[PDB]
Amino acid sequence: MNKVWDRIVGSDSADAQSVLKERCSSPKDVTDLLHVIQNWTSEIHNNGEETRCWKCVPMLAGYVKDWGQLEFLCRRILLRSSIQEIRPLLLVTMKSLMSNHSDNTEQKCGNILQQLLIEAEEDSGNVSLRLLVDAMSLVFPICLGVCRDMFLSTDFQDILTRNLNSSADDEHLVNGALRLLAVSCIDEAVRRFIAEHYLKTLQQSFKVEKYKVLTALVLIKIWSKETLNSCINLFIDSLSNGENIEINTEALAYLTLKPSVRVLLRGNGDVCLKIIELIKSQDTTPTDLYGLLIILANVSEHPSENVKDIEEFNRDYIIDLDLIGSLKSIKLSTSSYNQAIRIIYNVTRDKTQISECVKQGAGLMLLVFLAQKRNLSKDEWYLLSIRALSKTLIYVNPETAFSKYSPLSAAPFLFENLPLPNDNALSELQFTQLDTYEALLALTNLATINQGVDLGKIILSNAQYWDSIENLLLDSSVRIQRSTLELISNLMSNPMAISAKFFCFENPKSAQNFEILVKLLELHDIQSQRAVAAIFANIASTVPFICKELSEKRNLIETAIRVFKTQNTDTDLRIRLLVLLSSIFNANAHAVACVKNDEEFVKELQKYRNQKDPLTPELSKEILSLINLEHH
Amino acid sequence: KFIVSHY
Repeated sequence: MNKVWDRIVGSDSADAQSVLKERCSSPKDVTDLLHVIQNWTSEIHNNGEETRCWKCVPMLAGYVKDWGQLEFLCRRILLRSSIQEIRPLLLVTMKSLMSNHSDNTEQKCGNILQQLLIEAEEDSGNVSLRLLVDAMSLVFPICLGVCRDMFLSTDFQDILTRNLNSSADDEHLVNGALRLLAVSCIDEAVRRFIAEHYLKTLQQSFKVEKYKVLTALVLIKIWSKETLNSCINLFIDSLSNGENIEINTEALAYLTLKPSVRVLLRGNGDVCLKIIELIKSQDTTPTDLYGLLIILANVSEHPSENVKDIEEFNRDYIIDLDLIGSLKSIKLSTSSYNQAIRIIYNVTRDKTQISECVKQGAGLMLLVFLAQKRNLSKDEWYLLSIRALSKTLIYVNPETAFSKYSPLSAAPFLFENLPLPNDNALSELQFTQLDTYEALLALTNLATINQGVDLGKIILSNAQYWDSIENLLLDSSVRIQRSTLELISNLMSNPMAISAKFFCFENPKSAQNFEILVKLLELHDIQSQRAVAAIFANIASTVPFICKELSEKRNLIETAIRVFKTQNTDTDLRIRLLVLLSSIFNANAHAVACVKNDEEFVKELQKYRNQKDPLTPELSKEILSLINLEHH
Repeated sequence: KFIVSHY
């Protein structure tokens, strides 16, 4: 009908998709409505009504299959190409006519472009020519055949180049044509012509301030180094001013993939202040914010350009200007959140800045990102977040890292970077050996909270967590084996968590674990040995029942003494063995009677009854007095 | 008693 149409374009208070119900009868709608559109679109209406028209037309256009019923739309669309407000709506409407009638819609377009060209030639003014280039730049990426043929025709080149020579002072003509050149670069044949016949024109138009941005855009796409450097320098300079934000942001995001661009950008202090200000500003578009975050993450990234310069930038422009702390109170989409995590990761590559990151709330941002993706996408971004989290939990006190929130909610993610029982394995996260090492360092720090009770409760709630730790007891990597033993030694400060895994001698699996642990006392890695000794010393000096059983284990006692005879020069290892041995010897006089005639053991104890080490003389005396007990 | 910490 015709009143349905007035409702669709009358006011924004209408839902065109809802009106479809009024467009029930296929024909009436497939006909009258189309006829009403043909008669209505024969004039140009206000941008409000035009917006609603080209928001509804695509729907009906997609459904119709008869071409003779949608053929008029090509002229209607192409004749509105100079109306900048509806250009994206016109493109969608033309794309709607691509699914069907593709061949007939391109041929109708060419016949109109050819007619438009003749009108431009006969027009003493510039408006017909602007309309032709605007029609071409609108429909170029979907009608390449007829658009390439028009652009490359001598009749079109002739009128274009001549009007760029005579009317250089017409910014709407020049900037319309610069957009056509840039859009048309999607075709290789067109790019070659522009890179072979427009370099001079572009050199002149680069001298005019209001043509610079679009000229540099064309020059970027026509690049088959001062040609590039002058173009980039324009993008940086224009962006620091605050103008043409969408174009410079999209251009600089792709350009900052090259190190030389990053160095140039990092050296321009004016644009770095502007990028941080724009990100913090509540006025900038989400599309611009995403690009601004992409540039910053690209420029803040550590290489695998100088590191100290990148580190100096991250401190002076991201950390100094509180970029991270403001990201907490800004609306971020998933893709911008991905770059924010990427920026946090980049800054944490310098451990001196980790404390500032945590103060600015980076920990909570990693945690919330990980929780939101936990059941959604364990992708490369999910892994990157854990990497940043591991490095954070290594260098800062855990209790101060998550806004007074328990740092143990991080535990599950760290466990994800630890190899699972081979029986299962196959983890989306492609964590490396270094990731496992770093997660284990972080878990060891989490194990320091409340004598390990809190992390122990998490390990006890999921047998998969303990299996993962046990699987690394004999890892081929020294640093992973060392960090695993350290983790266990902290968890042995309270027997609730994992003491049964090693000291339940009635369980064969646990008893075999104990025998393995005993043998690990003679590992070649001193850090590992200290931790193994700490495991034993911790529970022996804390649980009398376990201490009593340990005091009856001949292989533990002989191994500890053997290690003591040969490595007592290492302070930490010595103290830990002395605590273990005095605990054992105080519980078992018959163990003492075994060693009462060990000459080398006694003399090594006597030398230490004489640094910040008060436990060594005290425990040596106590053990020697117990041996004296067995003699007098 | 014996604690390993990296921070």
